[PDB]
Amino acid sequence: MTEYKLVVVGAGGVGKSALTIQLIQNHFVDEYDPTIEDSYRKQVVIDGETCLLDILDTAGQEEYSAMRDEYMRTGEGFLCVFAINNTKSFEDIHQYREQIKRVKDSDDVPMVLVGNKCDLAARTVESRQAQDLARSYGIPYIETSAKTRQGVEDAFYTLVREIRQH
Amino acid sequence: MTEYKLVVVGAGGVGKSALTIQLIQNHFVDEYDPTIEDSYRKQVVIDGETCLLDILDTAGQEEYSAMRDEYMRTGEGFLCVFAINNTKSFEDIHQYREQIKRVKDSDDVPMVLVGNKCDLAARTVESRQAQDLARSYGIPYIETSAKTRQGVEDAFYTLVREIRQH
Amino acid sequence: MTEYKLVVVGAGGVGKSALTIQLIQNHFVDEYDPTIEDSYRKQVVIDGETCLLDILDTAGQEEYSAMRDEYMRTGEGFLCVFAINNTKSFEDIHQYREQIKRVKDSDDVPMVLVGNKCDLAARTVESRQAQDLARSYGIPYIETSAKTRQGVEDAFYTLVREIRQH
Amino acid sequence: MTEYKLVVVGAGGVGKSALTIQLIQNHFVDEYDPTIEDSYRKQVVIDGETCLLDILDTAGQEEYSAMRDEYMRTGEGFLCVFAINNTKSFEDIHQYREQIKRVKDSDDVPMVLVGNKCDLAARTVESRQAQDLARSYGIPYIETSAKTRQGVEDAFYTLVREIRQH
Amino acid sequence: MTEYKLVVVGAGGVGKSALTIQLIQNHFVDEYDPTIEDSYRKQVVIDGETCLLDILDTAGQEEYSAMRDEYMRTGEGFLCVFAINNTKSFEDIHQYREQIKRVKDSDDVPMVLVGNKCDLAARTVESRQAQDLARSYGIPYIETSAKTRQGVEDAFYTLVREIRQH
Amino acid sequence: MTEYKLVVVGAGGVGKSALTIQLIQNHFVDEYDPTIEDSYRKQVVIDGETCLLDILDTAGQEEYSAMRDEYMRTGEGFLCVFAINNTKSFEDIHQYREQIKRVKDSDDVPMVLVGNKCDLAARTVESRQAQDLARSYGIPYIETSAKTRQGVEDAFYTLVREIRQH
Ligand SMILES: Nc1nc2c(ncn2[C@@H]2O[C@H](COP(=O)(O)OP(=O)(O)NP(=O)(O)O)[C@@H](O)[C@H]2O)c(=O)[nH]1
Ligand SMILES: Nc1nc2c(ncn2[C@@H]2O[C@H](COP(=O)(O)OP(=O)(O)NP(=O)(O)O)[C@@H](O)[C@H]2O)c(=O)[nH]1
Ligand SMILES: Nc1nc2c(ncn2[C@@H]2O[C@H](COP(=O)(O)OP(=O)(O)NP(=O)(O)O)[C@@H](O)[C@H]2O)c(=O)[nH]1
Ligand SMILES: Nc1nc2c(ncn2[C@@H]2O[C@H](COP(=O)(O)OP(=O)(O)NP(=O)(O)O)[C@@H](O)[C@H]2O)c(=O)[nH]1
Ligand SMILES: Nc1nc2c(ncn2[C@@H]2O[C@H](COP(=O)(O)OP(=O)(O)NP(=O)(O)O)[C@@H](O)[C@H]2O)c(=O)[nH]1
Ligand SMILES: Nc1nc2c(ncn2[C@@H]2O[C@H](COP(=O)(O)OP(=O)(O)NP(=O)(O)O)[C@@H](O)[C@H]2O)c(=O)[nH]1
Ligand SMILES: [Ca+2]
Ligand SMILES: [Ca+2]
Ligand SMILES: [Ca+2]
Ligand SMILES: [Ca+2]
Ligand SMILES: [Ca+2]
Ligand SMILES: [Ca+2]
Ligand SMILES: [Ca+2]
Ligand SMILES: [Ca+2]
Ligand SMILES: [Ca+2]
Ligand SMILES: [Mg+2]
Ligand SMILES: [Mg+2]
Ligand SMILES: [Mg+2]
Ligand SMILES: [Mg+2]
Ligand SMILES: [Mg+2]
Ligand SMILES: [Mg+2]
Ligand SMILES: [Mg+2]
Ligand SMILES: [Mg+2]
Ligand SMILES: [Mg+2]
Ligand SMILES: [Mg+2]
Ligand SMILES: [Mg+2]
Ligand SMILES: [Mg+2]
Repeated sequence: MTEYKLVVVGAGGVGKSALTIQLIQNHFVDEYDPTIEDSYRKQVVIDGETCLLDILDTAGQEEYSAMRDEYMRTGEGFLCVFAINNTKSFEDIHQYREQIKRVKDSDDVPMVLVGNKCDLAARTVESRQAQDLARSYGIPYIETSAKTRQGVEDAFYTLVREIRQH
Repeated sequence: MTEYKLVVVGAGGVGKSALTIQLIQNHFVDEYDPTIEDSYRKQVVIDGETCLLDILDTAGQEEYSAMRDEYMRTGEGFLCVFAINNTKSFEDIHQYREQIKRVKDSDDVPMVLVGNKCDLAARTVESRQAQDLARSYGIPYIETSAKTRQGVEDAFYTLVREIRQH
Repeated sequence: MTEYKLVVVGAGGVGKSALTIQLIQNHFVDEYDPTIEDSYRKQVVIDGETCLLDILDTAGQEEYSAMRDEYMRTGEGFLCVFAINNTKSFEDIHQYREQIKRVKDSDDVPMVLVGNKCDLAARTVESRQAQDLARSYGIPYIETSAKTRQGVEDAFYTLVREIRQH
Repeated sequence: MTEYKLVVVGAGGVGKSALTIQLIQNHFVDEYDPTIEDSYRKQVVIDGETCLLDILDTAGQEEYSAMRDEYMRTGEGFLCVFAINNTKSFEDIHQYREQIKRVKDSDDVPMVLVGNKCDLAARTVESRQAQDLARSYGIPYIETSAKTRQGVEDAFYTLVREIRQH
Repeated sequence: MTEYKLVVVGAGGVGKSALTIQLIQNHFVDEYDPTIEDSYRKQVVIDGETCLLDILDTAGQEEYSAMRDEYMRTGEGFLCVFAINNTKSFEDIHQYREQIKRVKDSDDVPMVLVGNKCDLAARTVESRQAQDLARSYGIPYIETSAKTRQGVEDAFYTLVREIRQH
Repeated sequence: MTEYKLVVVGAGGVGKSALTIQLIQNHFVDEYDPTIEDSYRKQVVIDGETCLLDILDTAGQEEYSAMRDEYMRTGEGFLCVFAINNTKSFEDIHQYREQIKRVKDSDDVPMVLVGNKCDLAARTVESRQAQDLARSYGIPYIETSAKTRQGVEDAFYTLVREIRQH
């Protein structure tokens, strides 16, 4: 059984925890409790391979972000999450990518760009803009909703498929 | 490092998930999303011993309870949870204990009786009544609030201390 | 290398130990020493797979049967043995199956029904009667002689082949 | 948990198997079935240490002795067994010790000399004669009966205590 | 058995390989063959603890230094080596420390400053100057000669003792 | 990942260490420092299989040869090395083969005969003479130079290919 260590990063409130909990526990967390550092483990079959996902759900609030770098350092692949109704969270992605490069000491780290909250209509980040950012990084862009489950499995399983290309 | 497998059982809505999430993630879940079967892992030091807790959070809703027995079978100790404002959940404890005895094939299984929601004032189960039930089973009774954290560490760590007496 | 944990159960004197010793050590035990709980381990190739058999030989005498359930609980597949010259041992099978279901908490446990001592002529259980019992359980019936080796490998290897269908 | 690999060697018929079976299974084998190569495993507490004994019961009959050296090579300590009513088996000990030295490539191998069948009265090897042989090898001499259990635990546990001095 | 991963870094020609080979193989390498990336493993008892040292001997020549950072990243403690007859190698230490901080993402990494070639008399780095540098980093300074063995065990074992304080 | 334990034996000065260091570290050791007992480990892909080579470089000088047999005992395959400009080292091979047979207690041990220093012209052992010796042992003969790298990978990888035929 193969183990994949995935790390979910991005600004406070973008839905990192809700995405992870939807994937692992199959329900939507409606309330907002800021995360420090939480981990989840689940055995799943992905493309015919039985494997063990260890998912680290990290803090996006600056106040709660103590030692986040020590956690990010352990990851094999990163979901870089912004919310499509939060322009600042999209602009912040650059800084999370720089932190990832820093903690892995590599310019070649498996990553997927995720635009979450796609069930909401106050979109300020258009798909094409995010596609362009992801293209500049050489990674896929996927839209998700932790509320409806749209794209959730695809985002996480795509990250595993990116780690496998590394 | 020693591993302890703990299983949290009890009627729907009594606060099994909220207790587990408060212990592992240090926040209170205010909303009610019924659980199927979720697991959590955390390394903690308990009485000077570094150990790994694997906590299984089980379904209390009959509808979601498919295969709960297959999960309970793996446990080394059980938190049997009722809510102090839910007389039926207290009366139900007998049936959870019988299920535990069934799946472990033993009359001697480490267990703690937990009266949760002790922050609420619509108490219908008095402390002495629960103490008496626990005494009949030869186990401790502890009151908790997942909301205020009262008793939460004590309940889980007491269960580890009971497993160590086995 | 795959490990299969096999458990041999059945009434006192039916030949559980003699079957196990013939398989593992290639000789026939002529004397009768009642078993408490013995274990055997052997690496064998079964259908091209190298694997490790752990065989638990259990007590059939009521007097020696203390804690048999604790041993049966660990098994992945069960040989349920009666002797073809012992009608009572055949009638007892029902009770061993019920115990297996109890300790595994499943109605779907890999099992093979074994009619031992087929080298003897005081047959009181006819093949068709045992075939019918096994059919009702959804399992194979195989006749063996620990004395001549007839059916011995087939019985144990069939049990492995049943575990593989589970 | 510490593992000790013990090997039992000596002439055909001296009681190697009966000693091993008495230790592991707590009964006396009255019949004589010559051994090829059999192994037994048991967890036991010896002087407060929980450990795993792997006991190899070897062939003493020349006819069955094919590849015995390949088995002896793996052992950490050896019980060198003769029978007190079989002078030839005592005279043969020299050759088993030479084989042990050969397969371990050492003149310093943990060993115990065992005079078995001490329940029988046709003694042709007197205690003092065996004590002298053991003294020349720098090892203990212990008398045993697989039939009455006299000395059986002492012989095997003494061998573990000799391995611990190595 | 505890494993310590040690990494030896410093300018080309300062004696990293000679130090490591003297420790592990007990001879002095007189010739100069520039290293790419070599590893050594040895079980040793240090202060009563049996442990496994994995020592990574890295390139100091810029030409051979491809991917050195990927190797340094794995280390638990670093020997930062300069030669006492090579002022430039001492001035270079700052840059190796910065690289270590970079690859470990920490300002608190176990390290020892080593002034090698102390058997030579063309000293251009005085002890006090190196002591001052080490003091500024909060680490020990030790002088060594790979040729005479002076200080060699002390340097490596001191690094283990620093890792144990971390 | 498969592990192969290789042991390099032969007379003092024939180039055992130089061969091993050329394979593992890709440089030529020009000086002569007699070996006691050194070990090297490297992960390599051989015929599409990722594996771990553990190479034991042994003493050829009689003075340094204490306990060489204890080291040789652990090996899965042996490189038996002589130098093509050292007739005595070739005549000595017989004795190393006898020692190998002794420590492995087998007449069937994976081995390759290696004629090293083939870059030198003072040849006193002709290829055909060594081919004949190897033929009598049922093993390959390969010529090497640790100085030029000729045959070095072939010798070690051939030994792995011989172990795989065992
Ligand atoms: N409509 C909608 N709301 C969402 C979605 N994902 C998250 N939310 C909501 O957004 C809020 C924040 O979600 P959360 O997952 O806690 O965010 P986070 O990124 O983990 N925050 P932090 O970094 O502070 O831990 C919650 O109220 C949650 O319900 C989504 O896809 N759609
Ligand atoms: N005031 C208060 N509310 C609590 C406490 N524990 C849980 N609750 C609330 O009770 C509801 C049910 O909690 P939850 O933990 O989901 O219950 P559960 O036992 O896991 N239910 P299920 O068996 O269906 O999974 C939630 O609204 C939660 O906030 C507590 O200690 N105090
Ligand atoms: N003729 C014949 N005798 C057999 C056969 N199998 C066992 N026996 C004999 O039946 C007796 C009991 O055998 P044994 O294997 O000890 O039975 P068991 O089922 O292990 N008994 P227990 O439950 O008390 O341990 C012995 O005398 C043995 O030789 C067989 O196939 N044929
Ligand atoms: N009276 C008595 N008989 C014994 C004792 N130990 C063994 N025997 C008997 O001696 C015979 C041979 O015993 P066994 O253990 O098979 O000998 P072995 O050394 O294992 N023989 P092999 O080398 O051929 O496998 C059996 O009949 C057994 O009952 C003992 O302590 N006392
Ligand atoms: N006198 C003396 N010479 C030394 C000492 N240590 C190393 N040398 C010599 O200095 C030269 C370089 O040594 P080496 O260990 O190869 O250096 P390095 O730091 O590993 N070099 P690189 O970074 O290129 O691999 C060799 O000629 C070696 O003998 C020492 O303590 N004293
Ligand atoms: N020209 C040449 N010299 C070689 C070759 N292999 C080794 N040498 C030289 O021969 C000497 C001895 O080499 P070394 O590898 O130390 O031999 P060894 O067999 O390991 N000796 P020991 O048994 O004492 O450890 C060194 O000077 C080395 O450079 C080779 O292929 N060609
Ligand atoms: Ca919800
Ligand atoms: Ca970094
Ligand atoms: Ca909350
Ligand atoms: Ca017999
Ligand atoms: Ca049961
Ligand atoms: Ca008997
Ligand atoms: Ca030998
Ligand atoms: Ca030298
Ligand atoms: Ca060189
Ligand atoms: Mg969060
Ligand atoms: Mg816009
Ligand atoms: Mg729940
Ligand atoms: Mg009341
Ligand atoms: Mg039996
Ligand atoms: Mg009838
Ligand atoms: Mg025997
Ligand atoms: Mg006499
Ligand atoms: Mg070097
Ligand atoms: Mg100066
Ligand atoms: Mg050498
Ligand atoms: Mg000639």
